[PDB]
Amino acid sequence: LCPFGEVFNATRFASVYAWNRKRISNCVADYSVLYNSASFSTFKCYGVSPTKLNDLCFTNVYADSFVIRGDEVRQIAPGQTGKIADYNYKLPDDFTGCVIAWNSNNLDSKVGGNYNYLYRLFRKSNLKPFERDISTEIYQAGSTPCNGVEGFNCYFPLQSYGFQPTNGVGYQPYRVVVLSFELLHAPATVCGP
Amino acid sequence: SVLTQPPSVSGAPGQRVTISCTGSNSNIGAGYDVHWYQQLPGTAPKLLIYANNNRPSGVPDRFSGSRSGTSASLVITGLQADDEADYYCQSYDSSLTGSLFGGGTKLTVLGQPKAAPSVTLFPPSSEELQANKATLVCLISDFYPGAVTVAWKADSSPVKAGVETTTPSKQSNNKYAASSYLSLTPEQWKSHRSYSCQVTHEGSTVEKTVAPT
Amino acid sequence: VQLVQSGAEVKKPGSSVKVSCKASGGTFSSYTISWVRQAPGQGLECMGRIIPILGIANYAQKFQGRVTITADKSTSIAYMEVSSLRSEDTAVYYCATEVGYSGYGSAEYFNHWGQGTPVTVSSASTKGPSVFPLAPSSKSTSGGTAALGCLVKDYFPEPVTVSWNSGALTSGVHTFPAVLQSSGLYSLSSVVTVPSSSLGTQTYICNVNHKPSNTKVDKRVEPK
Repeated sequence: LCPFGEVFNATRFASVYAWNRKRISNCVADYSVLYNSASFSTFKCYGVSPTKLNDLCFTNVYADSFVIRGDEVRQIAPGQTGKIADYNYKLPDDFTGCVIAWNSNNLDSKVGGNYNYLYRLFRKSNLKPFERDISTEIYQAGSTPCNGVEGFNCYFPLQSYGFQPTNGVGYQPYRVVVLSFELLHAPATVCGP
Repeated sequence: SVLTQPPSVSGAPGQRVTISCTGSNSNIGAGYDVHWYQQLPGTAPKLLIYANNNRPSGVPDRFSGSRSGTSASLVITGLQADDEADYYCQSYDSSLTGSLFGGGTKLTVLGQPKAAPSVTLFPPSSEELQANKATLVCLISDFYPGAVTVAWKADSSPVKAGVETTTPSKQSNNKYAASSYLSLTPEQWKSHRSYSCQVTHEGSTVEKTVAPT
Repeated sequence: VQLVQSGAEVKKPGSSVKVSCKASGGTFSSYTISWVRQAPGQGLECMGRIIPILGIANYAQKFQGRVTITADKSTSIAYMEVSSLRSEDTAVYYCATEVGYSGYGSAEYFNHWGQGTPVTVSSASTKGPSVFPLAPSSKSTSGGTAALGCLVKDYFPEPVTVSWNSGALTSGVHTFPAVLQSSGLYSLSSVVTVPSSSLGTQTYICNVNHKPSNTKVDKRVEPK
C-alpha cells in the first residue's frame, strides 16, 4: 500500500526555491485513488501510457512538492522558461512522470498576507533538471562589490509571494506535486496494482 | 522520521572508526545530503563535514564521509585522543519540512591508563548536627574508566533511601571524579555504629567506613 | 566561538525569557539564523529560523505559539523568546548561522554556532550555601597525609566557587561537581590533601563565593 496521500494532504508545503522530495519505494502505487479528487485542476503526465499508469513497475518514484502562483504552473513542464523554471524548479526535456496542482488559497493565505512562501528571483546560471539552489547569497549584478550587504546591484536572491484571499486566481497559491518515475537496472521497488 | 546513530562507539588510538547515520525515505532516502558535527562536552557544536565528502579548512585530514543509499558514514582514520567527543549527523526531512539531527554518538578513545579510585569518606560535622541535619560525603577521584557504582551500608546492611551520586566527570588529568551524599537525620547517624561507602570499579571494590564515635 | 549569545538565565515555572545573539567571524550577512536546543544529556532539536534581510520567521511544528524569534538587520543582533516555561524546557539554546548551496541534494548546514545560553527552569528561589567543615582524620586518610574539606550545601542557582587560603593553597585542592537534590538545591564539596605534620600548625580556610546569592563565606577547618 503506497502512502501517496500524505504528501497531497500535507499540512504545510515547502517553498519552490527549496522544494521537498520524498522517495516512495517498496510500495504498490494504486494511482486510481489519485484520480478520485477533481480538486487537481492541472494534472498532466509526460511519457507514460494513458491506461498503464496503474499497470507499470518503476525502480524508484520521487515526489517534489512546493507552492507557487497559479500562472506559474505552466512552468512546471519540460522545456519551459521563466523565473520558476530557470531559477527554482526545472524539469528535464526528457521528463518521465506526472504533475499535479490544486488551488490552496483557502489554506495558504492569510488576512494581510502569507509571505512565508518564497521564490528565487536572481541567479547567474539556469538550474539543471532537479537541481536545488538554497544559497541565500547576495546576487551581484554587474561589477559592484556587495560586501555581503545589499546595495546598488546587490540584492537578496530570495523574494516573497504575497498570498491573500483577495488576489486573483493567477496570483493565488497553488500546491504542486511532481511525481517523477524512474526505471533502473534493479528490482522495481515501486509497482502498481 | 528521524536519523539513527550508534549511542556509543569505542576506538583504539590509530584505528579506523565508522559512525553510522541511517534514515528513511523522508530524509536521507531522497537526495538529501548529510552533515556531521563534532561537539566536545560543554562546548558548542562545530561543523565537521558538510555535503558528506567535504570538510571546512581546520578539520584535519583523517575525517571523511561516504554515502550509499539511505545511510551515511563518518570515518576517522588515524584515531587520536583529540577525537573524544559527541558526533551528530544532520540532514533535511520532507515530512518535518525542516532540518533534522541524529541521536549522536560518543566516541571513547580506548587508549588510557586504567586507574583505581581514591575514596574518601567524611562523617557529619558537629556543626551540621546542630542544624538537625547529617550528611555523609564520599569523594571518588582518579579512576578510569569513568563508570563506577556506589553502595552505602549501615552496620553491613544495604541502604534504601536518601542516597544521591553524581555523574563521573573527567578531571584535569583525564581521569574521572564523582561524589556521593547520604543525607540522614541526626538520630540515624548516631544510632548505627558504622556507616560505610563502597565503590566498585572494574572489579576492584573499595570501602571506607566512619563511626559516630 | 562563532556568535555571541546572552548570559545564563534561571527562570521560574510560568515565566518567559528572551535571549540574544551577535556575530563573530561575520556581520549577519545573508545568513539565516537558526535556534537549536540541547536538553540535559539529550540530542539537538532545531525549533526556529529567522531570515534577517526579509524578516520572515519559520518555526518547527514542536515549536508552538510559545517560541517566537525575531531579528534586526540594522542592530546586527538576533533574538528568541519562550513563554509558559516548565521543567521540560531546560537546555543550552544555541543560535547558529545556516548555509545554503546549489546542488541536487541540497540541505542547509550550520557553519557558525554561538556560545550557548543555558536556561534553567526551577521552582527554587535563590538561596545561600551552608558551608560546614570536613575535619581531617589524620589516621583515617593516607599515612602522614590528611584530607580536609568544606561542604557547600543548599545553594541556588548553580554558580559557586571555592578557593583555599585566599587562593594561595592550590596543590591537593580538588573541588567536586555539585549534585542536584530532591529539593532542587545544589550541594558540593571541596577537599584538599595536606601533610599531617602541618595540621596543628598551618591554618586552612576555604573561600566560597555564591555570586547569584551574593554570599561569601570563610570557614576554618580544624581537626576534631
